Amino acid sequence: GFVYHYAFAMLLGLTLFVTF
Amino acid sequence: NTDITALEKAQYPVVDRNPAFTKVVGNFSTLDYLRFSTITGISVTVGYLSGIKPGIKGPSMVTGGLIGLMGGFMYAYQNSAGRLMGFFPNDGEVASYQK
Amino acid sequence: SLVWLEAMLPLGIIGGMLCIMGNSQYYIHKAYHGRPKHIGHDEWDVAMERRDKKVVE
Amino acid sequence: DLIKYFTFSMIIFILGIWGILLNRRNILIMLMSIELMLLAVNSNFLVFSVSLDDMMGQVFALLVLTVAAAESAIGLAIFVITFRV
Amino acid sequence: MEKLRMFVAQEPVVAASCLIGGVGLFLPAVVRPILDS
Amino acid sequence: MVGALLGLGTQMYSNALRKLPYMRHPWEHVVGMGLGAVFANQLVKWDVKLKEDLDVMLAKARAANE
Amino acid sequence: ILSVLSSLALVSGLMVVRAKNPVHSVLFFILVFCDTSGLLLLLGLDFFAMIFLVVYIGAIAVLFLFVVMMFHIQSLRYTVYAGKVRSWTNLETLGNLLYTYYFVWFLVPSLILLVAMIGAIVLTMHRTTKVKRQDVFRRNAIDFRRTIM
Amino acid sequence: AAAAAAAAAAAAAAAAAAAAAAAA
Amino acid sequence: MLEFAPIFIYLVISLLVSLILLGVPFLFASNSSSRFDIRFYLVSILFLIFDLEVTFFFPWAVSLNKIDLFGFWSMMAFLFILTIGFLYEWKRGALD
Amino acid sequence: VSEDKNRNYAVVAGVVAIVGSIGWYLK
Amino acid sequence: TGNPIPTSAVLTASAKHIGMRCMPENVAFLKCKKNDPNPEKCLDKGRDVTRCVLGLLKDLHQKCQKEMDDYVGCMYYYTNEFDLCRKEQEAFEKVCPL
Amino acid sequence: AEILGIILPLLLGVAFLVLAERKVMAFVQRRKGPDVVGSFGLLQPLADGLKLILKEPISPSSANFFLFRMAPVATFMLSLVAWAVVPFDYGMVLSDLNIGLLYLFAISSLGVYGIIIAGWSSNSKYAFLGALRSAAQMVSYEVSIGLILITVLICVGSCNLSEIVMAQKQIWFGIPLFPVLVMFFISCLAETNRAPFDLPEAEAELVAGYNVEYSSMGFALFFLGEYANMILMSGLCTLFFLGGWLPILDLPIFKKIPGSIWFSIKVLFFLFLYIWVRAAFPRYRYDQLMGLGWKVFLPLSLAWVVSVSGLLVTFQWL
Amino acid sequence: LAVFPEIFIINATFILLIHGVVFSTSKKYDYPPLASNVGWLGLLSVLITLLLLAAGAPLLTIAHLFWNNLFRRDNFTYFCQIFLLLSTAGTISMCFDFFDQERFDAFEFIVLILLSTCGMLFMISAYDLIAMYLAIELQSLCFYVIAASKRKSEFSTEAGLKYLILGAFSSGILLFGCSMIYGSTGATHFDQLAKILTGYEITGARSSGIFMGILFIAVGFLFKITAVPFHMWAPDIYEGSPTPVTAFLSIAPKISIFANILRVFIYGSYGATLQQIFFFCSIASMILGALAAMAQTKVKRLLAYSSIGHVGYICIGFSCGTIEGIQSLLIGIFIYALMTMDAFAIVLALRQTRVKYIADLGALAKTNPILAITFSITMFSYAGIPPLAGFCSKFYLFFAALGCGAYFLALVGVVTSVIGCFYYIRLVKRMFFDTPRTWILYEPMDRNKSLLLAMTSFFITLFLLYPSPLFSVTHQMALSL
Ligand SMILES: CCCCCCCCCCCCCCCCCC(=O)OC[C@H](COP(=O)([O-])OCC(O)COP(=O)([O-])OC[C@@H](COC(=O)CCCCCCCCCCCCCCCCC)OC(=O)CCCCCCCCCCCCCCCCC)OC(=O)CCCCCCCCCCCCCCCCC
Ligand SMILES: CCCCC/C=C\C/C=C\C/C=C\C/C=C/CCCC(=O)O[C@H](COC(=O)CCCCCCCCCCCCCCCCC)COP(=O)(O)O[C@@H]1[C@H](O)[C@H](O)[C@@H](O)[C@H](O)[C@H]1O
Repeated sequence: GFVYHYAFAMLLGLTLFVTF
Repeated sequence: NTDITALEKAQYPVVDRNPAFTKVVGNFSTLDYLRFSTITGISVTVGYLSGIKPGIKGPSMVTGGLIGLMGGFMYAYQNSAGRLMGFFPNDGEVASYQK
Repeated sequence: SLVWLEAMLPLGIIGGMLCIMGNSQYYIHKAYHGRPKHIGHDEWDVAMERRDKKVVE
Repeated sequence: DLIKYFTFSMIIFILGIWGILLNRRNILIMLMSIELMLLAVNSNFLVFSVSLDDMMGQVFALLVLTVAAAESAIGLAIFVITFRV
Repeated sequence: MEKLRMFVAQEPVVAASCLIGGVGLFLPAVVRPILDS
Repeated sequence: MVGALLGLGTQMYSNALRKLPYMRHPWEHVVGMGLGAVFANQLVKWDVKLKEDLDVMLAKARAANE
Repeated sequence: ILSVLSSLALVSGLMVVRAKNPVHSVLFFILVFCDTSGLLLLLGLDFFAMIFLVVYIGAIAVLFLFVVMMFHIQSLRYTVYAGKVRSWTNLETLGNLLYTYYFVWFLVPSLILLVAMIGAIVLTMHRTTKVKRQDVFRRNAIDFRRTIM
Repeated sequence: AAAAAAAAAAAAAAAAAAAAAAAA
Repeated sequence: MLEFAPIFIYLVISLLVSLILLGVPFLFASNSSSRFDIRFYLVSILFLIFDLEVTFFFPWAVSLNKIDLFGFWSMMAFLFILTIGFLYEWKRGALD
Repeated sequence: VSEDKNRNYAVVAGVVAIVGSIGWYLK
Repeated sequence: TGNPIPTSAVLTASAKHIGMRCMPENVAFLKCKKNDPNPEKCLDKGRDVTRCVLGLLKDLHQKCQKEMDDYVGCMYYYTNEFDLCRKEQEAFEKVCPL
Repeated sequence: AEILGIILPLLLGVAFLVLAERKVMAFVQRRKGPDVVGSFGLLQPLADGLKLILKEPISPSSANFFLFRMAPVATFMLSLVAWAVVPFDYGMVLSDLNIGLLYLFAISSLGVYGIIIAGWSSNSKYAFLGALRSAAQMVSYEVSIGLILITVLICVGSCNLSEIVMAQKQIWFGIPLFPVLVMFFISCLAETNRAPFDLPEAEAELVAGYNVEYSSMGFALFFLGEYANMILMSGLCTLFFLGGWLPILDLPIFKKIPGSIWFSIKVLFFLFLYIWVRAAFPRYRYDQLMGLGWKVFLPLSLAWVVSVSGLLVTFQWL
Repeated sequence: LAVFPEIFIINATFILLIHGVVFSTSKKYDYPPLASNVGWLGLLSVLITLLLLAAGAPLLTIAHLFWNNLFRRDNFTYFCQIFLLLSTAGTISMCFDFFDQERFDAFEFIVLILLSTCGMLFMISAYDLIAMYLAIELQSLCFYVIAASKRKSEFSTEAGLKYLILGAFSSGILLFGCSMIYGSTGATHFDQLAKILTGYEITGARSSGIFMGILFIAVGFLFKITAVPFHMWAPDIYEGSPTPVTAFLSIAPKISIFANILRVFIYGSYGATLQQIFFFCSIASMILGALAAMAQTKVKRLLAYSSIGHVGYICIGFSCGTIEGIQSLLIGIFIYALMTMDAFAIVLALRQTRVKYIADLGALAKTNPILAITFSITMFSYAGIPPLAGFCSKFYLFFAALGCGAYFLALVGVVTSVIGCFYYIRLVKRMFFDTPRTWILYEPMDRNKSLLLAMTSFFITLFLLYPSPLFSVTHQMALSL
């Protein structure tokens, strides 16, 4: 479930990547 | 560019470095013509015996002979080349010392 | 006989449209830029255009 | 700027491997992510060939193109065979 | 050969492709080494 | 050499695995294995020669005591 | 501004791995390839942009669209004016290598395309030709004419 | 599909009338 | 690349043109007057392969004076392997 | 007192094999 | 065009003459650059090639200055593309410098 | 921008090509074509248009507006954007791409999408399988056009279309590679559908073979697309093989040699050839057609790449 | 020259492919099944190559044109390639029953094995990341195809599909490793990559690009050789696919990928920094092999996990970069390959069964007792029973691990090998001394399996009586690297 709970994880990861 | 310079080369006395085709094949010893002939036979036979079951004895024999020609000829070429070049026993230096 | 000219006329006014396709986008580009278009416009020419607009100050 | 064009490819590859891990159930998304990660390494080769100013990158990128394409061909053909009749 | 003519009649486009293509695999094979002069 | 005995076994062992009895002319083709054993021993000699050559090359390498 | 618009590819790649409707998955697949080709254009690799277009969104995602439609899932530069006198188009400077110097890595993808042909044939012939269209293979002398069932 | 394909080979064109050309 | 900007704007201006061609009929005219055909996967995979091999043809086509008679023969070996694949497909009967 | 083609060729090739190989292990 | 401003057109227009003349300066500059590509180490040879070539331009713009103006008009019109006007190229070369 | 100066005249070209086809293909059949509407039917295209525009829909169905109301837009935008790189005269290409030809190849590879999508959004099994068959045909005569372009590319230096038409100053590639022009034309006939090769375009199976929601705009846009794709694929048989904008070079006193007029004359010849060859030949049935793109125009195209590569490598003509 | 083993097996595959396709699609010959006729000529195109390859031993390095561009042959590549062709010879030989008895008219399975063998011949001699990847994917693509071959039984189709997914994803990881390494080094040739990666010391020197690259290459490889933390489908891959294709993609990719690892990881990058992942993989692979073998029933899946565990026992020879370690790894590949060809030859001898477990494997002590003797010999060999060859493999591997100071690696190896010895002794006892269990009867094996099983059974038992040739071969190969 945490592997599916990583939705916001990977999403906000991409966000904090595009911040730079 | 290209160059025939080899690793582990010239372990035996070279006769003609980088032999031209039509010479390295005109150097076939009666053993090479006997290697190119036994390979073509063992390839025609396995090409006929193989095809008796599906009824293709003739054409499977022909394709086994094609495989044998290609393979045994490239083997006779390997031998006569590693002989002309310094790679193999190369007792055919009399052909150079005489001609 | 010149009977085929009636059927040539639509091919003419479809040929008079490719002439316009070719010359419009030529004389429009010949207007925005004082010179015709350069076909073989490799990077040497963009570099020379840069240094050229930098030479005329 | 090379980092921008690489870490973006790196996280496209991470998306591919992520979809691989999650979608072990559905296979068409599996193949989607396979070609995704074979792009994120292909676009990676192209970016690293422009950066290093080296042509081996683009040669390898072209060969990966015409190898991942055959891989997708055989992949989808295997997938169509898997859904037998 | 009889079967060769039977093949260049029944299938003209794969027997005149292996001959409009021989002239391309044959010119650089022999005609180019001939052009040593 | 011992290759002759081994081949007759390989052929007989083969016959024992297909269920067939221990009989035929392939037991006379085990002489080919006798040729094979002689070649394998010949290749052992040639191989230890080449390995000694590579080993003296290594001894020359690895800082050569420095 | 089109430089940072690789975010489009980035989000469309997140779509394909987080989509249950396969049409959206293949659509954003095509989108990922279109934006990757846009990127490969911004880098000046023009040949690879068109090759991405062709052999991805004219062949491979065509395949994937088929698999969806049928079989639904449910300043300071110093430009050196040398080496610019003869600008080598990307195709020319891939061909100067791939076919003469690294040509075996080009004859091996030849074998990989040949294996792909053989594979698509042996897999998806689907018993529709000589693979099984040879015959039902029923012979008379080997039959007992059903007098004794 | 094993259906008989329409083989576009045949015998050459030879106009075949009936035997009543001259004298019935 | 510099010449890619005209087609970059071409895509958008042709989008506009087609949207106008779409909206023109919409405005006027008011109130009163087979399980599976796998051959489409074989044809598709085969086009994929042949367009890959055309992709390999393109650099060899544009750079053939550079690779004098060796690039040509390497491409002819690649093409003989293509031809062996194509003859295996012709004989097996995928072209139907 | 005859045979069929495509098999006498095979027997001649088998003879060529063993005669040829004899010459090989002989040299 | 105008004073001998070494624009793109006027340079690619006289490149034949910049080839016949000013070849020693060009080959010296190239020998330096192929020796070491640091810009400073032959700033002097750069001045030397630029000096003889600006001189060559001011020469070509004295005799046959109208001919050396129509040809650069070409080379600015068609961007340094030779074949597009061989007439101006000939008329300029024929009148004074061959 | 100046994209208007290449889309509007092309729209007029397609609208007048519907009339040019009806009229030429009628003259062939010993009958005057559209001849009452305009002075010589010259207004007949405007009449067809203004009729299709004023035809009330059969069902509004503006709900499904993102699926197949932009797919004809896509097909048409592709058929129109492949016109950028096509040069009408020296320095009249809108955007001289140094890889121009490969870009045309990619535009075709996207037209495949156009057809497949616009056929899948039509929820008609017969029409969808027809669109898939048409896409497989358009893409099977694309390997043959690919190899034909590899031939005309070997003859030329680069893919730059302005160079491919500049590489023919000595002789058009139609004269030495005439057998290739016949294969490019017979492929451009088959890549597009309008040809002896149009079983998916058999008069009835075409209309019921592209979409279910016509509304007229879809019918016109597909035909405007087919006729622009035709003007394009005839503007390629005249860049590559015929001299793109080159005269015969006799340099007449009567002829001041305009370039775009020569390109126009040649593309008119190939459009007239499209029409003539639609009139005089029966359809190929799509089962002999696909067996002509693989078994006939691929071997005869591969041979040509090896022939024009060989004969140009032996004698250093490259 | 220098490509005469490749030039031939590529021409021979074409001669066979055209010969097979023309006949199978022939009305005159009544559409015959060309399998076992393009075979036979297939496996001879192998032996003639193995004769073209073994003979020209000094000639393989005959040009420079290939050296700094494409691929570098040497004594290691030469000996390991004579082995791949020999192990491809066994694998085609054992299939001859699978072609006739099992209804396969698909000859191109043979020509695909031949193209895969050419891809592997180019893997062994691959000496550039690009060539390594291209040959890897050539062989992997032939194997995806011939593993998804059986279209009637859906069990082989989904197995081949997950094999394609696992292999394409492994190749994606390997290729991202190649990208990171190339992108961070600007050099793909192993001769060039070696000069850069001298004194790289990732754990001491900050180089994250090269580190992630070598890590992804190692992960892709450990996927291909189906090591423990990345096997992830390998049991189902070996079980679902047909038996001979399992015998192919289970022994030959191991040999080839392991030779490729010896190339990139002992010459392209040499450091104790990367072999840590292989040390962990060895530990967990021996663990998983032992335990899962203790757990499995299906003989195909039992051999799958046994092969995973033995691949583990291989990597302990790579877990230390000493010549003794590499030579132990090579000894381990030959004694794992010959033993696996034997086990798969046995599993192919029992065609009559469906997917059936060791219980149905029983009664072999009664029906065909010599085959049961051979099977016990092979399973003992895997276990490492002293008087056999697998013992020599595992023992020299453990001795190299001890001489390399990896005492804990030797410890986990010995405990796992003793667990395996117990399990296989118990299996042999259950098969011999009890458990009749339904007496399924078998059609006899053919001469081809018979000689391979017989010669290999002789090799396993009569190995310690003459280990000099193999030890000399592998030590020469290790020195050459
Ligand atoms: C102390 C006393 C000493 C005395 C002196 C000894 C001197 C030598 C002794 C003999 C040496 C070997 C002789 C030749 C090999 C024999 C092979 C064999 O056993 O065949 C079994 C074979 C079993 O199957 P089959 O009955 O053939 O029916 C086929 C099935 O239907 C098959 O199923 P299918 O219907 O599906 O068909 C598929 C087909 C598929 O077939 C294939 O694919 C076959 C491919 C096999 C590989 C290649 C074989 C041919 C070439 C061999 C190598 C030649 C080079 C040298 C050796 C290299 C290494 C082996 O299967 C076949 O079976 C095909 C034919 C099989 C035979 C192939 C080999 C024979 C032809 C070539 C002869 C080569 C001679 C080698 C000599 C060795 C020593 C130097 O039966 C026969 O062949 C019987 C007739 C032939 C033998 C005649 C009698 C022997 C003659 C010599 C005797 C001299 C010694 C006397 C001793 C006295 C005291 C005991
Ligand atoms: C005084 C007492 C001792 C006297 C001497 C005693 C022993 C001498 C030793 C060896 C003799 C030679 C070979 C040993 C025998 C090998 C197996 C020969 C098998 C044989 O007949 O199939 C020939 C092909 O044949 C060769 O493929 C080629 C086989 C060539 C064999 C030629 C033999 C006769 C010529 C003379 C020898 C020449 C070589 C001389 C020097 C070397 C001698 C060894 C084809 O017949 P076929 O169409 O009916 O096919 C057979 C098929 O072969 C069988 O497998 C099937 O079971 C059967 O139903 C049928 O389909």
